[PDB]
Amino acid sequence: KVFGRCELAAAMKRHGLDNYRGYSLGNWVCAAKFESNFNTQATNRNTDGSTDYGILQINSRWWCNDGRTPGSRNLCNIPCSALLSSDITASVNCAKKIVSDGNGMNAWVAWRNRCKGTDVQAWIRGCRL
Ligand SMILES: [Cl-]
Ligand code: NA
Repeated sequence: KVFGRCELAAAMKRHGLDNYRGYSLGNWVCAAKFESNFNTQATNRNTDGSTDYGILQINSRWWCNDGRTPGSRNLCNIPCSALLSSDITASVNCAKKIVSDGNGMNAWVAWRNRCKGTDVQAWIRGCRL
């Protein structure tokens, strides 16, 4: 599914991401925009042979099992395919473990390069929440 901007903001707020570990809703919407273009079915292969999955491009090296990333961990205890669903629940629950691990949202390269230190409130402007 390809989410609209306000539609995704509303789904993320319902799932407890607004100000989760101090990150306002704008931060999560901006990250999803530059990571996946709001497409739950986005996949991208890394040079090390791991793969990034879903709306927040969660990496098979640490977070999910895809059966083809030898010697990787499965720290969210899910198949990577569960992260491609039109229901964002699994992506959201795994994202909360990632942002809690000590590096905050710096775990998402596109957040660090394209969202951090910008006016992120602009991403939720005009939405009914
Ligand atoms: Cl932080
Ligand atoms: Na893995």
